[PDB]
Amino acid sequence: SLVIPEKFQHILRVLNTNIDGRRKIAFAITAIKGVGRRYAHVVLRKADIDLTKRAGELTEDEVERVITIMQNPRQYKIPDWFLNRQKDVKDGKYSQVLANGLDNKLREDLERLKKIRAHRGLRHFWGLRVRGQHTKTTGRRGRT
Amino acid sequence: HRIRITLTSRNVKSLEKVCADLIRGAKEKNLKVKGPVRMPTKTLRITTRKTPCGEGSKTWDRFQMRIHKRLIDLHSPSEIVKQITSISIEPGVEVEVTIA
Amino acid sequence: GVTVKDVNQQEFVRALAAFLKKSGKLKVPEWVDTVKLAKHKELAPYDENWFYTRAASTARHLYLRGGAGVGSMTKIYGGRQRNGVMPSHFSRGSKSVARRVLQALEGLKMVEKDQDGGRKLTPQGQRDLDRIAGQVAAAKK
Amino acid sequence: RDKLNNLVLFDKATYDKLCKEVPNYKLITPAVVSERLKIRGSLARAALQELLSKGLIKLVSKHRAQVIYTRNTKG
Amino acid sequence: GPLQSVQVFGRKKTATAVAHCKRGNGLIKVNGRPLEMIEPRTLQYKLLEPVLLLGKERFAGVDIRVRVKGGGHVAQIYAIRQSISKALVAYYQKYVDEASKKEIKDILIQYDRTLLVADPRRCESKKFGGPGARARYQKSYR
Amino acid sequence: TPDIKLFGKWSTDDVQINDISLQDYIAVKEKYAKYLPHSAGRYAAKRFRKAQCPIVERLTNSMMMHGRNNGKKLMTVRIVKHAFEIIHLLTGENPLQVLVNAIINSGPREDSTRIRRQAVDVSPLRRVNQAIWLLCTGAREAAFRNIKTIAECLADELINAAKGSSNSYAIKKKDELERVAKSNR
Amino acid sequence: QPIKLARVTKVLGRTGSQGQCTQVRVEFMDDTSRSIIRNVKGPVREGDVLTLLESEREARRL
Amino acid sequence: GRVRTKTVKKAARVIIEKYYTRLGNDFHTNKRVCEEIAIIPSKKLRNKIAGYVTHLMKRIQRGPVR
RNA sequence: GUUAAUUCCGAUAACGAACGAGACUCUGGCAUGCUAACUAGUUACGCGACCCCGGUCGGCGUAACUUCUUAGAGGGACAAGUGGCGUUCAGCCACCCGAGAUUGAGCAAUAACAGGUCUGUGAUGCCCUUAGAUGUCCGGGGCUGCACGCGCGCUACACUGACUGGCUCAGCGUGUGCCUACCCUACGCCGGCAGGCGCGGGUAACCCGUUGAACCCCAUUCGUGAUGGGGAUCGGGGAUUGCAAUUAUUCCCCAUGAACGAGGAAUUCCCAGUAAGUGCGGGUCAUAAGCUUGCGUUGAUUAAGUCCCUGCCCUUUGUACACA
Repeated sequence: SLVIPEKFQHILRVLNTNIDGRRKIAFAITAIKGVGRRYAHVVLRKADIDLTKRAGELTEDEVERVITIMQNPRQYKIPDWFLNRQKDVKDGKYSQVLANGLDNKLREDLERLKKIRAHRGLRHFWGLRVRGQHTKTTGRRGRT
Repeated sequence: HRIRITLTSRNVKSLEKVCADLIRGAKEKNLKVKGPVRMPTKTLRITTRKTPCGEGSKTWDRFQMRIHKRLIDLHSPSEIVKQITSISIEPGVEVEVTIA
Repeated sequence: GVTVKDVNQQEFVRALAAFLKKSGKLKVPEWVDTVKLAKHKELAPYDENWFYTRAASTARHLYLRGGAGVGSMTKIYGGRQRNGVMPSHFSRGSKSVARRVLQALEGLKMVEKDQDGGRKLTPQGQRDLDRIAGQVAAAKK
Repeated sequence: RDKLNNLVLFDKATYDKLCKEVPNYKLITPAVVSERLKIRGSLARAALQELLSKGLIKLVSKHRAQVIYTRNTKG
Repeated sequence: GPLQSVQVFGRKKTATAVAHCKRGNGLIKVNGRPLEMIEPRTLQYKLLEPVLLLGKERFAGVDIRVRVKGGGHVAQIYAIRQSISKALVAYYQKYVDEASKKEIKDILIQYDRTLLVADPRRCESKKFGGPGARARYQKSYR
Repeated sequence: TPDIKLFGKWSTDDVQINDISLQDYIAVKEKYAKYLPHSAGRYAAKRFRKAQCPIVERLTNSMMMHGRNNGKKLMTVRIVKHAFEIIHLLTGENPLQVLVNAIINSGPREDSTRIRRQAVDVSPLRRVNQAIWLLCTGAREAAFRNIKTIAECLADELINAAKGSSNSYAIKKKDELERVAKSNR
Repeated sequence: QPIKLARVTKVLGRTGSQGQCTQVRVEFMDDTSRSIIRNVKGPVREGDVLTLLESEREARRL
Repeated sequence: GRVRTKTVKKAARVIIEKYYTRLGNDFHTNKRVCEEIAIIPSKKLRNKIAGYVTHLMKRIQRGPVR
């Protein structure tokens, strides 16, 4: 309870990303890319998980119940609007992608934009503001 | 019989002189007169820059139109109303008479 | 006894939610556990039974004044939309989250639609409203 | 620069020296408890509710931003 | 019996609150709820100086109801502090002697003068060329 | 209670001012007792209307500084209210007296000024305001980026400034501002 | 050099470069006869007492 | 500065030398005495002239005026 | 001498005068005194709902009233009374009494800049083009472009706080268009939301609206961690207006989570509801506030002095300056 339980997990090596046991369960998932403060909270309610404990007390069998909701949201009826990748470019899959496929997914669409030679791709090539920002007064620090 | 007369005028004393004039005209015929209801005015705020160009210090206007409306209720048919309302009227006052 | 104006509204909201515990027939929507309560919110509430708490908080709003509609409930349950880098402005609440409460309050009879629209609280909804009001005033004495 | 490596859950020693010396201190608040015990403020706040139930500390003034606790009555 | 009804208005920066004295029992309520139960609860005893510094026995024969609108929170509490102190002043002036009314007034005179004479402080107009009524924008040289 | 008032629970009476120079510029007794450290205002209108304002209100009004806290007397009254039990549950005496003892021991006698600086004695009103001011900003800095809350920080220094153990921030600048004045005099 | 108390008996005028100090003719509550001149910062009325560290330093009259 | 201008002062000089019996001492009576016997376009000047008259009253019973 | 004042007193080869200041217009504030209100409310009667004779209800219809709503006529404040200073004149300070014993803004003199505006004009002298036009109109782009510097601004650097719930309060206003094809919104459904669909009200004290604003108050989580601070950059998806959004027009959801640990030289504004915090109206708007213009909430520290600096107004003085 208030004293330390048995079976300590300090770092949870989950999908080759460290998860601290010092933080709460509701926000230690956020260190994984592809899940933030919002998408981690709904997962604690898809499965019957109490969020009032720490990330060093929860048991090893049901943390497998947590991570199967990461890459497979639809069979646990997670709606499509929580997903970082809705209507994927190749296979059109409504899915959530977590910190390892996430940056794999990140480097097709950049040279997919480069090979089409679109304006959105070109601004990434010279590293300029693609969303339509003013570069006359801002954007100085990384560019010398 | 329940006739509404609307008294709108830009000048304060042009509206005030006619709002009491209809009281004097109607009390001679000695019928049921309601008092003039003073309802809150509308003022027209316009703030523009004084300089025709954009050069110089930033100064702003305060252009205003206060408009006043007075409502007086009469319990009479329209024969009495059509006689008095044509006497002593001035163009600063816009008069609207509603039979209903 | 006393009405709800003699009862503090801070602990009144879960006292009527406790009345909603013993009923347990509010036919709550499926998306209670996974929705964001407004566009100016960013995360989900910490309290799980927020639907049973807001519906209890909706009933005490309808007792003070009637004729309230969907837009009126979004206005009171709105708040500051912290726009981040932009200045913060007031924003309205979510529409369906208040639409389901008034639909939950008409499922089990606590509200009826007043003339010219709106939602007003039924006399029997006021009748048991005084019983939970008297149980708190007797508790504090 | 100075990183506060605070303690997340009570050791056997810390839970032992919470049951004895804390009911000797005249001022118990979760702000100083997390500072003095070298623990988190979540652990400091969670440590003070059961002492209220155990009858070792007394609440005199509670608030959303600050809660204050003292010793038991001297008599 | 006779209708000993006294209606006394209270004004503030924007909040206006009107008390309603009558010959009745010793209960005080504003907008249908008593003086004890008003959020913000930081200022509870500010509603009590008319009660504490004059006594509950002075309010035994008078019941008051206050209708409050306008302004903000602290304007409304400061409205209903001074609206209800003037309410008891006018009740004991019209129906009984002011010898009793002057000896409750001088208690309120020596404590705080806002209870009877309202503060004529109001927000003055904002002028052009500045974000506030007095402050101006940052003047840039060169 | 038309005869006596209680500041929440604290006594109107038995608060003593040690130094006789500041007894006219500390408003705590027999005319300036109020239930709250909040009032209507108007004491900033005249030059010398400032002296008769209650010192608990003056410390409250000097507290909501540094930007985001400006115009927040409703919450600084909450800070002041909780801070008095911390005094009563650390030392055990009247917090009004401990606040009074902190004003005298944090107020410099002489101070230097540009007229090569010449040391001139401060006003008894000037000694009150600077003593209030030095113990307030220290609570602002101690509560900044620290687990210890603002309510504790107010009660820490004025307890320390009452005894003058050179650990409050107000004591050190009071020593330094007179040490500088002691040099070039 | 004991701590002494000095009671203001009449004010003279504003002194200093910015008018930041008030030159005050000041009397002593320890003895009525002996009394000196000192410049005082801050707003000072009639009927208040000062706390001079030493009574041997006297301000000149401008 | 509450210094009376020449328009207020010169208007108050003619009233005293013409209406010595009509003028009183207190402010409010000769305020109304000067209301009928002077065409003053505004109430503010009516108080200012009568107020300056009252200040000249205290000079009259204490001796002559230049 | 006095004043905010060439404001007066008083002297006087100056006198009589004129503009300006003052005066004057609007607003604020005090009058249970006057007029009036069924597009504003209050008080009583009679019910209805609930609780144990009484209490509450923006629940319902009646008679009196303007205390709360409104705007009209008057009044009120004048250094008026007192104690002092002062030629005892001009006037000044303090006090009683009193809502005020200095509210704020408008207007504003002679002369001058070669200040800015010809891109506001069917204001225009003169110069230029005028049919392959420097004239009209259409398609696209751009004015936003980015090694850098500067100016006005918004958001943070957190625990006085971030988050999640509950509680509880405003006033300025505005709203269906001559051309004009385009209004503000109640209420009832669909969708998490952006938003989509139906019916009505309001040309406006009627409907929005009793403008259920932030702020504030109460109760959890976080625990000094670049942390649930912070939201820059950026990916994917969904909606509105428009003929058309890519150089992301905007809005909504998920995700990415940088600098920034209170800011050097130097510099800006302000003393009373003032600063500062915080939200709401209007402008530009088909789509639209980081700006600006007003309104409203919370609401102070300091000072009632000075020419030290920056400057301004008189008098004397000196000048080899007079585009000074």
